[PDB]
Amino acid sequence: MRRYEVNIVLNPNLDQSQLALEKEIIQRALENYGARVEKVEELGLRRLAYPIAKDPQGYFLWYQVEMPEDRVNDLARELRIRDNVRRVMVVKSQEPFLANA
Amino acid sequence: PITKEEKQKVIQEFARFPGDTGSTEVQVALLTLRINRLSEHLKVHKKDHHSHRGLLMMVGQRRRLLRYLQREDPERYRALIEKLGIRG
Amino acid sequence: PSRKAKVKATLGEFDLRDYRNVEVLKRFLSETGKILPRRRTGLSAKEQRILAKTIKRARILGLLPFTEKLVRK
Amino acid sequence: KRQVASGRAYIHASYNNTIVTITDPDGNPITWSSGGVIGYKGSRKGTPYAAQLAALDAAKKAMAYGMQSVDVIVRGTGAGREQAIRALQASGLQVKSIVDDTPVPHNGCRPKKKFRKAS
RNA sequence: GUGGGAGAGGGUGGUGGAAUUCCCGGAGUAGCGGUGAAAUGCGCAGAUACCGGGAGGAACGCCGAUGGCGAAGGCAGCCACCUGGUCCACCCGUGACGCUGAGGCGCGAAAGCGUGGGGAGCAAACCGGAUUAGAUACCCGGGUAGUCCACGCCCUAAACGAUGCGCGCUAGGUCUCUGGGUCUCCUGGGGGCCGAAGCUAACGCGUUAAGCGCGCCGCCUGGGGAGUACGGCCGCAAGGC
Ligand SMILES: [K+]
Ligand SMILES: [K+]
Ligand SMILES: [K+]
Ligand SMILES: [Mg+2]
Ligand SMILES: [Mg+2]
Ligand SMILES: [Mg+2]
Ligand SMILES: [Mg+2]
Ligand SMILES: [Mg+2]
Ligand SMILES: [Mg+2]
Ligand SMILES: [Mg+2]
Ligand SMILES: [Mg+2]
Ligand SMILES: [Mg+2]
Ligand SMILES: [Mg+2]
Ligand SMILES: [Mg+2]
Ligand SMILES: [Mg+2]
Ligand SMILES: [Mg+2]
Ligand SMILES: [Mg+2]
Ligand SMILES: [Mg+2]
Ligand SMILES: [Mg+2]
Ligand SMILES: [Mg+2]
Ligand SMILES: [Mg+2]
Ligand SMILES: [Mg+2]
Ligand SMILES: [Mg+2]
Ligand SMILES: [Mg+2]
Ligand SMILES: [Mg+2]
Ligand SMILES: [Mg+2]
Ligand SMILES: [Mg+2]
Ligand SMILES: [Mg+2]
Ligand SMILES: [Mg+2]
Ligand SMILES: [Mg+2]
Ligand SMILES: [Mg+2]
Ligand SMILES: [Mg+2]
Ligand SMILES: [Mg+2]
Ligand SMILES: [Mg+2]
Ligand SMILES: [Mg+2]
Ligand SMILES: [Mg+2]
Ligand SMILES: [Mg+2]
Ligand SMILES: [Mg+2]
Ligand SMILES: [Mg+2]
Ligand SMILES: [Mg+2]
Ligand SMILES: [Mg+2]
Ligand SMILES: [Mg+2]
Ligand SMILES: [Mg+2]
Ligand SMILES: [Mg+2]
Ligand SMILES: [Mg+2]
Ligand SMILES: [Mg+2]
Ligand SMILES: [Mg+2]
Ligand SMILES: [Mg+2]
Ligand SMILES: [Mg+2]
Ligand SMILES: [Mg+2]
Repeated sequence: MRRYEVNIVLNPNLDQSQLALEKEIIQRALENYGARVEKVEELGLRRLAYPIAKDPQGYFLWYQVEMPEDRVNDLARELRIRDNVRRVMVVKSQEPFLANA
Repeated sequence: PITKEEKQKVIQEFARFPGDTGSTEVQVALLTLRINRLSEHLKVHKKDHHSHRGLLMMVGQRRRLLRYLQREDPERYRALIEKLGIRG
Repeated sequence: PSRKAKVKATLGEFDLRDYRNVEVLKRFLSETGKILPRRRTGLSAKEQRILAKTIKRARILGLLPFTEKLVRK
Repeated sequence: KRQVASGRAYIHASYNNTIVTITDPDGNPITWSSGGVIGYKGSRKGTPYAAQLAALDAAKKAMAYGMQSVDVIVRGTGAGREQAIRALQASGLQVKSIVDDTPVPHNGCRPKKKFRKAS
């Protein structure tokens, strides 16, 4: 049971129904791997620094969760099946390292 | 890995007395736990030799501590081996 | 000798491990998408080491560029 | 005969030749030139003067299509890059922006023995 | 033991962008390439240069360093998992449990071998073009094994600090990595430079000793013959000891 952070960049051209469906599949996959969510920050469409999937923008989602380690990788795979989901990055949570303090 | 609760469990299980954290029995029990963990890790990932070296070193340390116990008090030596099931 | 300004001294309180803060990591890149050296950023060894990996994460996420183009040559 | 009136200008400058390709704002070429399109045949193409002649010839060919402003793009380190730049700059063609876009790898492929002692 | 720390230490899976090549399309025309100069080569079956899309293999630009890790070989995109070593603080526990190490066992760059796969770039051999008195070369155009992966062999090296391991003792200054602390600085571990005493044939070494000592292992005894012969052991072979 470790604490992780999930960054999900998906198709910004999705309507509200398709976005709701993708987020529903994300929530269902999180439940299926026992990933207890602590908070969420939906940033939404933002301008990329380089085209991803031939699109200059991307819809960003971020979830701080806690889950068993053994299946973390096995979860990321499940999140890459959806074609609308184009970037999935999971990172072990770390305490902030402040500079110029 | 090897969390703190398992470490304290084996320490309290092999402590010669309440408060003992560094007797020969405790050291050998902890080395045995680490050795079994590393052997389970080395069944898979058999191409990992740098950890194989650490396994060799842990085994050598455990053998030297068991040799010391054998020399000093063979009764606790036999008791330790009976509790942990070592030497085959 | 890079006597213009240091990126750290031209900045305030910020997290070095936040890979999502794009507007602050943009300052640590050159005119190209390259990562600035120590003489330009004014960071310490450990600080620069953390900044490198956080910038690489921000690049993979699509927030920072891997490489840009030079203008006014 | 398209009357583009504004486009891009790519300059490929190597140590052996300099070649200029004038394109539309989408990159599709219109005309072009090089040291070989001028009378120069051998090593004389890797000359800054040859690059100047190539740039001026490509510019005059683009004049037939009635082009006035260009965006210059430089690729490659070779003698004659700056000479082609200065040739296009004062040629009737308004140079809007000069950009170096030389393709540098991230240490992907192994060079020939000529370019070794590096990666 | 407890609590902290840094790291390209290792293994497995996944994943990102730049570039090379190739394929498709667009656009476009007479050469590109290459060299001291050239030629082979490729190009009217449309190349080079440009834009877009796709495939594949390999290596990770900046960060990056005189830096870090490892016993050595060696390790450099990113993420996760598994895992080794190590350092510091507390002064908590065991109570000499230590050092070294003939054999043995295991690891061991590259090249090389076997089976299967892969094959973009590079490239022994080889096919050509040049050069040259000749050119079985350097230079140029191609190009196979190989380089890559899995598994199994092979045991070599300028495997280098040309300096075996451990412990103690013997001025300092300066730069740096990493902790701790009353955080001008002190203290501990590691990486460099200059230097006290001393050592050295000298160059140089000098708290990271090549100084002063102690313990244990390895090795040397003029050069060629020769790391050859014979014998043995190991190896599929090349061959190694
Ligand atoms: K080093
Ligand atoms: K073959
Ligand atoms: K400090
Ligand atoms: Mg997908
Ligand atoms: Mg030429
Ligand atoms: Mg590592
Ligand atoms: Mg074509
Ligand atoms: Mg060719
Ligand atoms: Mg060819
Ligand atoms: Mg021909
Ligand atoms: Mg024709
Ligand atoms: Mg091409
Ligand atoms: Mg293309
Ligand atoms: Mg292929
Ligand atoms: Mg560098
Ligand atoms: Mg080290
Ligand atoms: Mg080395
Ligand atoms: Mg005490
Ligand atoms: Mg006592
Ligand atoms: Mg030893
Ligand atoms: Mg031995
Ligand atoms: Mg080997
Ligand atoms: Mg090999
Ligand atoms: Mg082979
Ligand atoms: Mg084969
Ligand atoms: Mg080749
Ligand atoms: Mg060749
Ligand atoms: Mg030849
Ligand atoms: Mg001669
Ligand atoms: Mg002749
Ligand atoms: Mg081929
Ligand atoms: Mg063969
Ligand atoms: Mg050396
Ligand atoms: Mg040596
Ligand atoms: Mg000698
Ligand atoms: Mg030494
Ligand atoms: Mg020191
Ligand atoms: Mg000195
Ligand atoms: Mg003296
Ligand atoms: Mg002297
Ligand atoms: Mg010493
Ligand atoms: Mg002799
Ligand atoms: Mg003799
Ligand atoms: Mg000899
Ligand atoms: Mg030999
Ligand atoms: Mg021999
Ligand atoms: Mg023999
Ligand atoms: Mg035999
Ligand atoms: Mg032979
Ligand atoms: Mg032979």
